[PDB]
Amino acid sequence: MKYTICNFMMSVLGIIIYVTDLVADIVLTVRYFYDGQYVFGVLTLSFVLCGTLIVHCFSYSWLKDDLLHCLQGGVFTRYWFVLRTGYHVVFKDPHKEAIDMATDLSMLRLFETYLEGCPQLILQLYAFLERGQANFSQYMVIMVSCCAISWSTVDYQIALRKSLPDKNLLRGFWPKLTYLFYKLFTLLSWMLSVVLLLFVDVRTVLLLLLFLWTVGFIWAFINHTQFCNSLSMEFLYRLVVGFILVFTFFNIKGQNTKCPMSCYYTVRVLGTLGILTVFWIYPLSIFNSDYFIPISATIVLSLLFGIIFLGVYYGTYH
Amino acid sequence: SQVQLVESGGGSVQAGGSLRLSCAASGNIADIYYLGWFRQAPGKEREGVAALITYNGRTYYADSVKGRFTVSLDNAKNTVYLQMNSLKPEDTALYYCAAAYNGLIAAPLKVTRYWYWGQGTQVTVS
Repeated sequence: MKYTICNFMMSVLGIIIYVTDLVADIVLTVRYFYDGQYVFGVLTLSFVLCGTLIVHCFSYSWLKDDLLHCLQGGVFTRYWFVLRTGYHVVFKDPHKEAIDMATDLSMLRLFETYLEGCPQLILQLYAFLERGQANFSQYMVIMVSCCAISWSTVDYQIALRKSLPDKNLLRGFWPKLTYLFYKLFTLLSWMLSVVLLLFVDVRTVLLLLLFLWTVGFIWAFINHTQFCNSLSMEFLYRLVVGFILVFTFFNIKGQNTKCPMSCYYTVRVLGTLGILTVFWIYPLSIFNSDYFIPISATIVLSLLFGIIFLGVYYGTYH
Repeated sequence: SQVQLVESGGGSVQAGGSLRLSCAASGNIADIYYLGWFRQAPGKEREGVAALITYNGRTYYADSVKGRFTVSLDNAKNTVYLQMNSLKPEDTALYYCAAAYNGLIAAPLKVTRYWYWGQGTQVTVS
């Protein structure tokens, strides 16, 4: 609670993930226009353009509430302040400001991550399965985004541990690894499921997103989510958090009793495996049958692993 | 690139005649599953015309050119050959040959499927 040295390495680790994530996106997008792949390049740059814009809009609202140049005064201006004090922390109630301001930045990175880690991983992995082998540049973004997803998720768990003392049993290295592999495996199963459908009909998957997106948006209304003050920001916050629910569940408002997660996943298990039954019972000549078996194997085994990890975490801590 | 594809045999030939093309893959082609050909002329995008599977040899074709193209592979020279008979005026286009590593999608006619390409040769029909 005093912003020890140990979590300082956790904070500084962000940039060597963040700036590498940022430089990977810009170096990769121009490469697509350099090789002629205009569609992927412009669309992968759309995420980073929208990714930094969404957090900046939240950044301005948070900065204005706590308080042309201000337009570009976003995450970089916020991030420099904490390390300016953080460097003094290594040098030697500033502790209250340091911990509260850092954990505020951490959450904004999560929405910056899961709006750039998960949805952007789709395009690259969709452009890797299609072309077979891919190259080094695409492997860079996939690994760093996986690192970004891994780093942000565990960082959120640390924030949950320190924000409130209710989860005192969360202490230990085992909860860190179990919940981390919960995202990395459950997402991978659902991502690989969306990718497989994406080859069949692009339009159906995109329209399927709207139905799932609006359900998450409506789900914000029923829970009466409230974290921003501006009425326009309130509309935006339910939009962005609703989009995340399509990829994974996050227990909005932290006041539930495991009931909504069971409903969200009891349809996930039937939805994901139900898709596999469609392909197995109704074979498709479009997809090569040689490599379709390991993909069909890894989509179900990873999902089986994901629900298994859930029992360990909730069944012994929650 | 690990390998370089070389295109040759292009030239000028009268309508209804015959002409042969060769595409040579210099290097390691052990992991190459699909390789084929394309047609490209100004005013239109690339579309697949012919392709084959290195493992078996089943020559997938296009309905527009089905029953006409003659695509054969010779592993002795590590190359592929293409044969024309009774040309049509719209055949005038750039012919490129390209390969692709084995993946998941099985449709070697899509332009975005193949990984790396070659320079190509100009061919015209009179």
